[PDB]
Amino acid sequence: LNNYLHVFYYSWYGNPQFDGKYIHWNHPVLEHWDPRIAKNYPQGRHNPPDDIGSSFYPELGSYSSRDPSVIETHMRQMRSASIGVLALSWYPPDVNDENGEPTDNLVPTILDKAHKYNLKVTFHIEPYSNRDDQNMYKNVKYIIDKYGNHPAFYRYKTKTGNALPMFYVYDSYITKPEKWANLLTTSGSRSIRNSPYDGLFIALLVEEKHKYDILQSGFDGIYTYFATNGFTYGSSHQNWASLKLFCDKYNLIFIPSVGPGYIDTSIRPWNTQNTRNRINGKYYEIGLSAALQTRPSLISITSFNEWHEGTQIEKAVPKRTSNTVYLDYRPHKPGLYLELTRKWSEKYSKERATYALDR
Ligand SMILES: OC[C@H]1CNC[C@@H](O[C@H]2O[C@H](CO)[C@@H](O)[C@H](O)[C@H]2O)[C@@H]1O
Ligand SMILES: [Mg+2]
Repeated sequence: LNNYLHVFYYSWYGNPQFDGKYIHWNHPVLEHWDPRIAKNYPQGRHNPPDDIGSSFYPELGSYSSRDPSVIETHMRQMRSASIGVLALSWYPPDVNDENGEPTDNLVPTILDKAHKYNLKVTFHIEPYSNRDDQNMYKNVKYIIDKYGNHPAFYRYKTKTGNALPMFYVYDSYITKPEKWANLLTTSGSRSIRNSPYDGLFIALLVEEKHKYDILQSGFDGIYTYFATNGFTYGSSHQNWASLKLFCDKYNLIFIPSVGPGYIDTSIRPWNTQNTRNRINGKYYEIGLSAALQTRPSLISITSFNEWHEGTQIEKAVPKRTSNTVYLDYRPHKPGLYLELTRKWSEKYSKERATYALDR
């Protein structure tokens, strides 16, 4: 199991039988800012199980994230990909993404099932409304108190024998560096540094200039998230050498995010510019190759199951309806991306075993 390979995991899917209603599979078509443009594209909620908010179709169907057999299947697939860690998309209790329901209540179950398969769970902190240094303090404290003692709780284990929680902070750049500094510099007014609630906070870098904001904020690392090559400075693998150099100079953990492709036009039908064909696995292999070449401390995978954005490595199957041919992994198997991940994970694990100064 590669504990240096993390995958972004989503637990926001629901269906009538486990949740009382569809959740996320019935995603609305997101309106283009200009309504003159939006009126020429599809509108309304998708109607599962045959019409879902994805360009692909899952082997598990329009599944529920709180179905314990669904959680087991996922853990199996990640383990067989030899991914050691899932970075769980997280909103505070009673809070949710704008298209979903609360998910914190499911964390205990996900941890238990992760333990069953010797996987670890870290936290991908989403941009909840009014998120700032003060409530981040409370949420970090909450996460660590509530889940820190579970044996599947992820800690980056340094060779010195210390073990640090990790937090990926999505759209971290929305909050000012001076506000982050309160929480993440040693002498910040509400510093968690050197406290029992200390950890490794990874910031999202979009634009090159965010490098400098990230330093000022006191983050421990950077990740790039987006699966589309060319969409941002960070998501363009041609810039990963430079980010790596920068991170080395400033003692930051560089965590490139690699995806198998991208397509979100079932919910953002205006966003065809960012669509990337999977090329039967070659897009993913180029991404993985590009990441390995930088010799990174960790690699993140976008994503296990972000089905809306077509970045999932979860098993997908052919499906055709009266008006739709879903994308799929033909001519390969539903497990193609799991198998390609296992291949490159083993490469990474071997090569990473020769990075160390002590050899
Ligand atoms: O986890 C970080 C990031 C990944 N991309 C999707 C982001 O959520 C947003 O978009 C999805 C659809 O792709 C919506 O369902 C969510 O409501 C929205 O917040 C997510 O934050
Ligand atoms: Mg060091």
